[PDB]
Amino acid sequence: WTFSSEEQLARLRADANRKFRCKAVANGKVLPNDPVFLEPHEEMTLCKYYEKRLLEFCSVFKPAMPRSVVGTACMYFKRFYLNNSVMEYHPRIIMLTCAFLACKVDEFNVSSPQFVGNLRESPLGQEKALEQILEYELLLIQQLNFHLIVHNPYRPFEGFLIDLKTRYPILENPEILRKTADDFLNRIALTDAYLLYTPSQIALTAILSSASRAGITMESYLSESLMLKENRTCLSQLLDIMKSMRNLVKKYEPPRSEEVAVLKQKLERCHSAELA
Amino acid sequence: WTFSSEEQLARLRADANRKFRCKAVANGKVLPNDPVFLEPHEEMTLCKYYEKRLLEFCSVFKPAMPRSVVGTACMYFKRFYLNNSVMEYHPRIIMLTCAFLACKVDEFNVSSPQFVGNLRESPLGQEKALEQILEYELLLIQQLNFHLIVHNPYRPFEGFLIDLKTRYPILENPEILRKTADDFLNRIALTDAYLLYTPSQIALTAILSSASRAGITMESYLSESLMLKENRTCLSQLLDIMKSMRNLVKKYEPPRSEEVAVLKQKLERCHSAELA
Repeated sequence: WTFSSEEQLARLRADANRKFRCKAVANGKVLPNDPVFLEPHEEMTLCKYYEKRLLEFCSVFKPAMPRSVVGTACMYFKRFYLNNSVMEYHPRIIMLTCAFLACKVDEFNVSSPQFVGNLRESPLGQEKALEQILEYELLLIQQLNFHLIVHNPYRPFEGFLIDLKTRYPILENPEILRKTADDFLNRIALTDAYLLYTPSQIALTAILSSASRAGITMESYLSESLMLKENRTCLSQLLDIMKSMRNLVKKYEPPRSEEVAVLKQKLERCHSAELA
Repeated sequence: WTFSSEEQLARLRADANRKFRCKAVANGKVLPNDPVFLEPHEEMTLCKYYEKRLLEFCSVFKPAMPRSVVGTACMYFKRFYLNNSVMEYHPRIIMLTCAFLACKVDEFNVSSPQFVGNLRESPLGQEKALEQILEYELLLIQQLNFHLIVHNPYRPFEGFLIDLKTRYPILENPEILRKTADDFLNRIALTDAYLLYTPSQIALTAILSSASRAGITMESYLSESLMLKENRTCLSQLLDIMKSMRNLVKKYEPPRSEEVAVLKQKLERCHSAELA
């Protein structure tokens, strides 16, 4: 859900990285800040990586998985790691748990044995994964403070596509708009916008910034609108926000091909230094 | 947790039995109240049965399972069925789920594979049970309204045993008191007292009513006390409550040996009439 700033989210993850290190040295298990630990910065990379990995999983998922489920799963994952160190709870498990919790809260009819079946491994490997999800379900639920309700952009998105193709029937061919805006939603999802802005003023930013990329512009759409342009009363707020967001996607640096393998390597060193 | 009355708990389970029947005829799936359905009365029997069955499971559990866990598991189970029909969610699964949720919220270090291992069946049968628990965990959590914190009598019990053997050192041999009071706690647990009275004024009722059964009586214990006698300010309330409770255990009729097999038989007829 929407927080105040990006620094507020940076301090949160900091407190989570810190808190684990202290309670790591809290059994003389590790040299007071020895090379085993990851920096908050090294945590985010791994998470960016695992969310990317979450999206892939969700895309090949059979039976076809709804946009909202995937979107819900991403939020659980992001919000968990705002207060938990990846050195404590592994993201491969927590992402998978996030997906399962999501299929469940969303009432997306899928059975755990059908869920786990999308994993690329042996029948026992799949079952093991299932057991691990069981292990972490209450925890994830607890870490999200029992608030499992998540509102996605998908709904508002379809709202604006209806509105636009209606006010502008030349754009009755906005089924070209859709794909490009989709491409932009997926990119923005990977950022902290989910935790920082409304899914409405997020979906708006997808339609508009896509149409525009495709040359078109409706000089009076925002003069008009769909549910208060489904965003900030003052047009200005709306405008700098779509700017901010377009910025967020612009500064986004994807998980490093190599850093990830080293970080994955460090991550296990914590999962072997025996709780350190 | 403590409700107002026993009729309030009877109406709740009624609304749960009713609500399922209506939404059962709600697809012409069944003759508007045909012989398939169970009566609230037939629901309670099955639940009494399954809780008895829960206790057994919990008793042979390895590694040894704490008093509180078992007690917690019983509450989840009772409170779930205050708003859910056994025709909708089977008690064999929900009781097992209740136990697992309990080991988890109580931080009783047991792994699902260790948990499920106490089941008397094949490795795949055990795994299946594990999958089923996964299926129902969020639901149980949702049905308890996210309130998983449960206070047991065990703590207050040990409080009064400390108090009594202290004020009366002839009763420094109350480790005879313990067993008989334990016998009485287990009996009272099987009733709705858990949902109707404080675990303190429940534990008190165990000590006192046991000591008394063993002839002894401290004519001034309640004149004195352990944490406000850990119960009602007015001694009277305290006294009729211990009466009420001693009554609850007195009118308790255990699940019928034969009715259970027929009811179990009916229960599956609902689990085959395809949601009816």
